[PDB]
Amino acid sequence: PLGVKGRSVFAGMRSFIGQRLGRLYDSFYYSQSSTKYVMVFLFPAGIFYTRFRADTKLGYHVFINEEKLYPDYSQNYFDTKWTNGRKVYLDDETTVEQLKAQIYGGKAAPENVKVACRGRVFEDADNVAMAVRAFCKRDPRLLLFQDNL
Amino acid sequence: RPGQGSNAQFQTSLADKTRGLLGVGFLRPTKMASFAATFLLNFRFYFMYMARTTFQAVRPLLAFSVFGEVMKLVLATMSSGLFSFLFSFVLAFEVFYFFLQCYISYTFLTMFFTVLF
Amino acid sequence: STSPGLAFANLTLLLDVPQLPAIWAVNAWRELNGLFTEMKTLAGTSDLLYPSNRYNPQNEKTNRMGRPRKYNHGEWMFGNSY
Amino acid sequence: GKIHGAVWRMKHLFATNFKMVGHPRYAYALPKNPLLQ
Amino acid sequence: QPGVVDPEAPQEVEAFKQAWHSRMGKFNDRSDTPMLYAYMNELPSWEYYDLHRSAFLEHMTYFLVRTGGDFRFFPEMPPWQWLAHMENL
Amino acid sequence: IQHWNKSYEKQVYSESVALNRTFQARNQLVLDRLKPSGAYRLPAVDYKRQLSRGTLVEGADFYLPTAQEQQRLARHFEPYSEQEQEERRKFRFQSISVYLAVALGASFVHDYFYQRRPVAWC
Amino acid sequence: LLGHTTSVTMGNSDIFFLPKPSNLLKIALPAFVFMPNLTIFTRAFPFYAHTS
Ligand SMILES: CCCCCCCCCCCCCCCCCC(=O)OC[C@H](COP(=O)([O-])OCC(O)COP(=O)([O-])OC[C@@H](COC(=O)CCCCCCCCCCCCCCCCC)OC(=O)CCCCCCCCCCCCCCCCC)OC(=O)CCCCCCCCCCCCCCCCC
Ligand SMILES: CCCCCCCCCCCCCCCCCC(=O)OC[C@H](COP(=O)([O-])OCC(O)COP(=O)([O-])OC[C@@H](COC(=O)CCCCCCCCCCCCCCCCC)OC(=O)CCCCCCCCCCCCCCCCC)OC(=O)CCCCCCCCCCCCCCCCC
Ligand SMILES: CCCCCCCCCCCCCCCCCC(=O)OC[C@H](COP(=O)([O-])OCC(O)COP(=O)([O-])OC[C@@H](COC(=O)CCCCCCCCCCCCCCCCC)OC(=O)CCCCCCCCCCCCCCCCC)OC(=O)CCCCCCCCCCCCCCCCC
Ligand SMILES: CCCCCCCCCCCCCCCCCC(=O)OC[C@H](COP(=O)([O-])OCC[N+](C)(C)C)OC(=O)CCCCCCCCCCCCCCCCC
Ligand SMILES: CCCCCCCCCCCCCCCCCC(=O)OC[C@H](COP(=O)([O-])OCC[N+](C)(C)C)OC(=O)CCCCCCCCCCCCCCCCC
Ligand SMILES: CCCCCCCCCCCCCCCCCC(=O)OC[C@H](COP(=O)([O-])OCC[N+](C)(C)C)OC(=O)CCCCCCCCCCCCCCCCC
Ligand SMILES: CCCCCCCCCCCCO[C@@H]1O[C@H](CO)[C@@H](O[C@H]2O[C@H](CO)[C@@H](O)[C@H](O)[C@H]2O)[C@H](O)[C@H]1O
Ligand SMILES: CCCCCCCCCCCCO[C@@H]1O[C@H](CO)[C@@H](O[C@H]2O[C@H](CO)[C@@H](O)[C@H](O)[C@H]2O)[C@H](O)[C@H]1O
Repeated sequence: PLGVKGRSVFAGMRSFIGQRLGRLYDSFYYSQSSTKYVMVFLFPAGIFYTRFRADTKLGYHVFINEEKLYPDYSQNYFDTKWTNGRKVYLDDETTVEQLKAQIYGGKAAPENVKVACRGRVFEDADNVAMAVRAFCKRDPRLLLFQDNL
Repeated sequence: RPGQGSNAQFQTSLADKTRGLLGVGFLRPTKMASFAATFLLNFRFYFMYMARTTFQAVRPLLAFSVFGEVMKLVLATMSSGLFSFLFSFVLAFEVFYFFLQCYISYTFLTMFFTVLF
Repeated sequence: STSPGLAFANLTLLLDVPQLPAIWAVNAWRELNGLFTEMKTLAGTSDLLYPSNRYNPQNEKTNRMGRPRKYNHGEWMFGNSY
Repeated sequence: GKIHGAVWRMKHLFATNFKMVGHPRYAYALPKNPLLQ
Repeated sequence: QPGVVDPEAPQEVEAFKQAWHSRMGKFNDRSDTPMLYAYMNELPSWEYYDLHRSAFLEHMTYFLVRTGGDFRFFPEMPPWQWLAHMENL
Repeated sequence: IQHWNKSYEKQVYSESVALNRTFQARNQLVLDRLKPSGAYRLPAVDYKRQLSRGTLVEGADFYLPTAQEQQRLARHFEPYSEQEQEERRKFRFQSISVYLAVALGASFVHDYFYQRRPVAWC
Repeated sequence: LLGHTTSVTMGNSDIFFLPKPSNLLKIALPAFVFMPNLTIFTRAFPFYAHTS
């Protein structure tokens, strides 16, 4: 005897969802605290953040020409030295000045520092995304150098 | 009451109830970190297994292709009749060796693709 | 259950099925961004908007590539220069 | 092929027995013999 | 099912039962080649009492006295009230 | 030695009392409130407890849904009705004709609708 | 015809037909397992997948 008169398939769906959620809560309650919190919140959250950032934002590999231009990361922890080839995720509204400040930690940067991609110098009042689109399409490798000349 | 004698001993302090709410000796973030580390380290077994599986799967392909290339070099270089008479037996041995490798691969693959449930 | 020969599938599952929620979220976010862009276009814009393009910086004082517009200091009889 | 072999053996081992009218696990359902007593 | 003439034979039935038990054991049991026994910090009742025979005795005597009853009704997991009273005693 | 070890035991038991107090508090505060009702409990019993109860069954990796299908080997006289026999007589062999037709249709679709690739033109 | 040369498409040509004579065979044959059974022991799969 499938179905009952007066009851709706939507009510059945609601009841089934309630059953599933109650069973999930029971199974989460009767579980190890060492594993469940991690496997249910911390790995999903990190995976979600990483995937969303990768599939939504757009990143650039940053290099610096000379060692004397490297920033001072001695104080901040978990990164005590600059490494070239660093992946940096940015927003579509970011400019070259904002990128430079983010690199040098909002501190006094060297003089006549400029950004290039594939040998082509960017203006400081230029959008990084559009400048890359124009000069180095699908090759976002940026280089910070000193323009004395 | 039946259980009042026991429930009278259950009188906690403010600090005790705060510590219980926080879960000091029952959450064990060090245990959680140990579990995470062990779980991430346990990913090496997948790589080991896939390596073994691929090796056992390509073993016959190797026996059939690279030793075949060697035999083909020998055929391309040899002209006389005595050496050819002697090399025919090497070819037959390669046949038998290919069948042996196929048997070994069949055995290891039925071992690696056998599931209880 | 499983076996050594299923290491490929086990790894693929463990590393991919947790990403499906994020993939669906990305798809939903893209849909919402498209909806907002189309609503803005319907409302009206000085310069056009490219729908399927990453970024649209064009305005009355900015080109479609993020640079200032040339010859935009004065006014023109035919209105906008674009 | 497995099914074929199974049926090919069932033929030889059942079709000429006179004792396997069905499977022994279901002999309770057979009528009762009027010759036994 | 196997391609044998009589799969409903007692030999087949007993073989299936033994395979069933061996599989379930190899999967669930605590052994030197464990499948499921892994990442254990909070043990279930059975394994806990099998590893700690001292607690089984105490938790059992308390159950028979606190509630005059048979071992056949021994609870799966004891209450925290009982545990605390045991610790005080 | 003696005194230090006995004091070690005494402080061990002090720590035990502290742990017990916080355990009681944790339970009666959080867990007695978050405890599930039991309506959505697990609808099964462990195989060990079933074996002790004398209730475990191991067999029938398959099943037979309908009683018409369950009682075939017991009927002994009409395992299949007449209509069912007439229907079964239509599948004495596999249909290579249907195989061929379906395979040709699927190949046509898969090749000329789903697997089209560009080709140069000079 | 700059952006119209990659649009000239030709379909594939494979035919998926092979007679299956089973009357010739009387033995079973081995078969692969392609995916792990997630319908059983679903909750423990991440914990026992690395074993054998
Ligand atoms: C943002 C933070 C995110 C973090 C998470 C936050 C929380 C979110 C919710 C959790 C989401 C994760 C879900 C994990 C559940 C599975 C893994 C697990 O650990 O479960 C253990 C957990 C505890 O299990 P246990 O303690 O080991 O034993 C108790 C049994 O489970 C007790 O079993 P039972 O007796 O109560 O009932 C039997 C049970 C059986 O469950 C099981 O035991 C195993 C289930 C199998 C899982 C894998 C199956 C994969 C099958 C392959 C699919 C191939 C399809 C091919 C189709 C071809 C046709 C063209 O039935 C089911 O629930 C399964 C139904 C779905 C199976 C569908 C398979 C196809 C059949 C279609 C049937 C018809 C549709 C249903 C109609 C119902 C009426 C409306 O399992 C459960 O609680 C119930 C099973 C899970 C059911 C699904 C619950 C809803 C999940 C929603 C997912 C949506 C996520 C997306 C969110 C949006 C993001 C943008
Ligand atoms: C536009 C809308 C959307 C598209 C839908 C298009 C239209 C379809 C609508 C849906 C179906 C029709 C609905 C109305 C039916 C109304 C009539 C009716 O009620 O009865 C049916 C109607 C009459 O039924 P009947 O009254 O009971 O009498 C039937 C006859 O007595 C005959 O009975 P029989 O026992 O003698 O069976 C004959 C059988 C004979 O038995 C066999 O099948 C043996 C051969 C099997 C080959 C291996 C099978 C592999 C299956 C893979 C399937 C996926 C492939 C991917 C798909 C694209 C392939 C390119 O031959 C077949 O018919 C099956 C052909 C399977 C396709 C062939 C694929 C190529 C195989 C390649 C093998 C060679 C590999 C090496 C290649 C290298 C060559 C140099 O006949 C049929 O239409 C049969 C249906 C065929 C379906 C396929 C067979 C089932 C196989 C399942 C495979 C897994 C599929 C999973 C499904 C999706 C997941 C849930
Ligand atoms: C021994 C055996 C004897 C055999 C005898 C044979 C001689 C008998 C005569 C028949 C000969 C066979 C003809 C085969 C087709 C023509 C050859 C071919 O395939 O060329 C490739 C060529 C491929 O097109 P393409 O642009 O180069 O690239 C294709 C890519 O997929 C493009 O890539 P894309 O990314 O742009 O994707 C676009 C795609 C997008 O597609 C989709 O997104 C989804 C597709 C729809 C899925 C369903 C969704 C539901 C909505 C549709 C609802 C349809 C059901 C109705 C529902 C009503 C309720 C609302 O759009 C389509 O592909 C549309 C496909 C159109 C299908 C609908 C046409 C009716 C189908 C039924 C015809 C039945 C003929 C039976 C013949 C008898 C055989 C025994 O085909 C076409 O150009 C389109 C075909 C247009 C129909 C022409 C029909 C006339 C020719 C046949 C004459 C007989 C007419 C009989 C009519 C009967 C009433 C229906
Ligand atoms: C869309 C692509 C699907 C392709 C793959 C899936 C297979 C294709 C076949 C359809 C899949 C769904 C089959 C459902 C079968 C269950 C029928 C049934 O009666 O179940 C018992 C329920 C509960 O019934 P009941 O308990 O209320 O009353 C009847 C009680 N008995 C059974 C005792 C008589 O019945 C229903 O109400 C219908 C449920 C099915 C309808 C929903 C489909 C489920 C799939 C979606 C999952 C997500 C749910 C949330 C959706 C929210 C929508 C906004
Ligand atoms: C084409 C694709 C086909 C493939 C199929 C794709 C779909 C199906 C894929 C499923 C396979 C993967 C399933 C793995 C599931 C593992 C996750 C898991 O079980 O968690 C680990 C924990 C581990 O528990 P455990 O550590 O005690 O024991 C695990 C196993 N042993 C004993 C061996 C260690 O599992 C649980 O106990 C809970 C699981 C159910 C809950 C699932 C998460 C949702 C929770 C929501 C409730 C939140 C309540 C919050 C309340 C807070 C206050 C109390
Ligand atoms: C759990 C699953 C386990 C799976 C285990 C898998 C391991 C074994 C896999 C080996 C597969 C090798 C087969 C492909 C190589 C042959 C290609 C071919 O047919 O050439 C065209 C052959 C030879 O053609 P030809 O040489 O006369 O001329 C044309 C050749 N071409 C087209 C290439 C130019 O076609 C035939 O006419 C052959 C007919 C005779 C039968 C030959 C088959 C037997 C020899 C191979 C046995 C290998 C399996 C041994 C298994 C042992 C297990 C105990
Ligand atoms: C319960 C339903 C859940 C369904 C899933 C819904 C999506 C949930 C996540 C939405 C995240 C919203 O948060 C927002 O994300 C987008 C994309 O990263 C960011 O936006 C970023 O990408 C877009 C596209 O260029 C621009 O806004 C800008 O380039 C940049 O800032 C915002 O800075 C951030 O504030
Ligand atoms: C006799 C009638 C039988 C009814 C059959 C009806 C089936 C209709 C289903 C057609 C679905 C085809 O789906 C479509 O396949 C073609 C490949 O050919 C793909 O085609 C794609 O690749 C080709 C080749 O690079 C390019 O033209 C282009 O990049 C793109 O169109 C489409 O991305 C896909 O959307």
